[PDB]
Amino acid sequence: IPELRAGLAPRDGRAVEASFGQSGIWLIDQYLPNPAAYNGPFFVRLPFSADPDRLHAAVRGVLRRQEVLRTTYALSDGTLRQNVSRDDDAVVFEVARYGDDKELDALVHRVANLRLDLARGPVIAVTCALGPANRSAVICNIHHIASDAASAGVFLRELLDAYDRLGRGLPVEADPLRPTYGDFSQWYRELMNPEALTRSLDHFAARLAGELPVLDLPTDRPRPPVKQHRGGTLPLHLPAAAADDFEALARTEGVTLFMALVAAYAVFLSRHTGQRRVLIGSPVSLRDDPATHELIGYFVNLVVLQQEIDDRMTVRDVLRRAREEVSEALRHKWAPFDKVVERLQPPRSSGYTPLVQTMLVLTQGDAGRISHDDTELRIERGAAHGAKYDLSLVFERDSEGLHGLIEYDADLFDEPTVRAMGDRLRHLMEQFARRPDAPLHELEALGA
Ligand SMILES: [K+]
Ligand SMILES: [K+]
Ligand code: NA
Ligand code: NA
Ligand code: NA
Ligand code: NA
Ligand code: NA
Ligand code: NA
Ligand code: NA
Repeated sequence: IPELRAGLAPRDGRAVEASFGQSGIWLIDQYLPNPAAYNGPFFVRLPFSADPDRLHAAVRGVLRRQEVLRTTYALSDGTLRQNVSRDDDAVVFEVARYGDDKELDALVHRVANLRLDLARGPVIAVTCALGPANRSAVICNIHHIASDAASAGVFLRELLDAYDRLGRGLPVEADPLRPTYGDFSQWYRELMNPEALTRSLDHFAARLAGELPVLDLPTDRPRPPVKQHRGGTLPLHLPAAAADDFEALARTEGVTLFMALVAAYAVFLSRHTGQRRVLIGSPVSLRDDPATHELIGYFVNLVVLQQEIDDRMTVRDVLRRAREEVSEALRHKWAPFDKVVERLQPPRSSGYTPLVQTMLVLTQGDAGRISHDDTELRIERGAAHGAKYDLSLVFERDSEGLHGLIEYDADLFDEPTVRAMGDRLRHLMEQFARRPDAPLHELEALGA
């Protein structure tokens, strides 16, 4: 994997082709809601009362430092291009007030429900929310084509740095030595040369050959002819003790926390659906190179994980099988998801996604929190989304430990059905940590 370098893309004004990820997203763009919440609009509670004029000036400084925020998109001769403008004020901005969490969440909903224009911009919105004494919040929506979950922490770190510099009368300008998203886009095209691309597409095409299962969860409603894009969320409420034993389980069995979550979720899906084979999508970060860690952009590729489950496997068996599947997938993680779909030529339907109908995410680092000025600031996500998937399981591990959230499609589910699912999943995860040797058929269902 070659290092990413600044200037790989022409610095002479010519528009770089959109990245593989961006191309996939632009082709989907209707005026639909954000497809998921975990990578969508976000806010941060600040322990001071931000000055609005200086905060707006700080935002302009972030636009100057983050070229993807100044990028719009257009087809030119059959190629989707990244057109970069010099307008550092291309942001949907407002100053508003809140006196309690309800009023703050109302401001969050207004930002979160914006439908930003990829051809004309802006591709970012920021609200400076002024709260009760010494409290304020920054609310932000960066279009999916221009961001990923980690971009939220990158944005806030850059914003707060700029706010502080401006306060001190210091300049806030682009770092010419940092690579751009345009540089990354060209680097990725060079990495996916014809041989390398064919090799990774060949891998998934073999792994995922034949008649793939379509997730068959019990639902409260049949899938409707007209999808309404109405996403819900519900906390998993995984006890802190079990969450800690689950992390210990992963460590002692020699798998990553993500591998163990994949395994537990696959057993949950297999039980609920009745299906032996289950497919789980996961958005894998492409920020391997430290040169990408301070950039806003779409540095993710969706991979498909296939698991087979039966009730004579042990907890340990399914952890080890998750380890093998995840290990092999991550080796081939640069093969763009939409090209995998194209190779597999799935039978696609309106409403249900290609290849995968559910996802599992583990939120880490800049997607969940930052430190600024020796203060830990949590990145909080809005709850509105378009329910691209039937269900998404979004996990995060903080100091109190690991916690989870279920993003779900309200076209299919009433909330008490999702609460029941979440109860069964957390129960399974607690059993995993207690009985790693047990055959799955000995892990009794909740309420037996
Ligand atoms: K519709
Ligand atoms: K980062
Ligand atoms: Na916060
Ligand atoms: Na707002
Ligand atoms: Na609720
Ligand atoms: Na079923
Ligand atoms: Na990322
Ligand atoms: Na078997
Ligand atoms: Na893609």
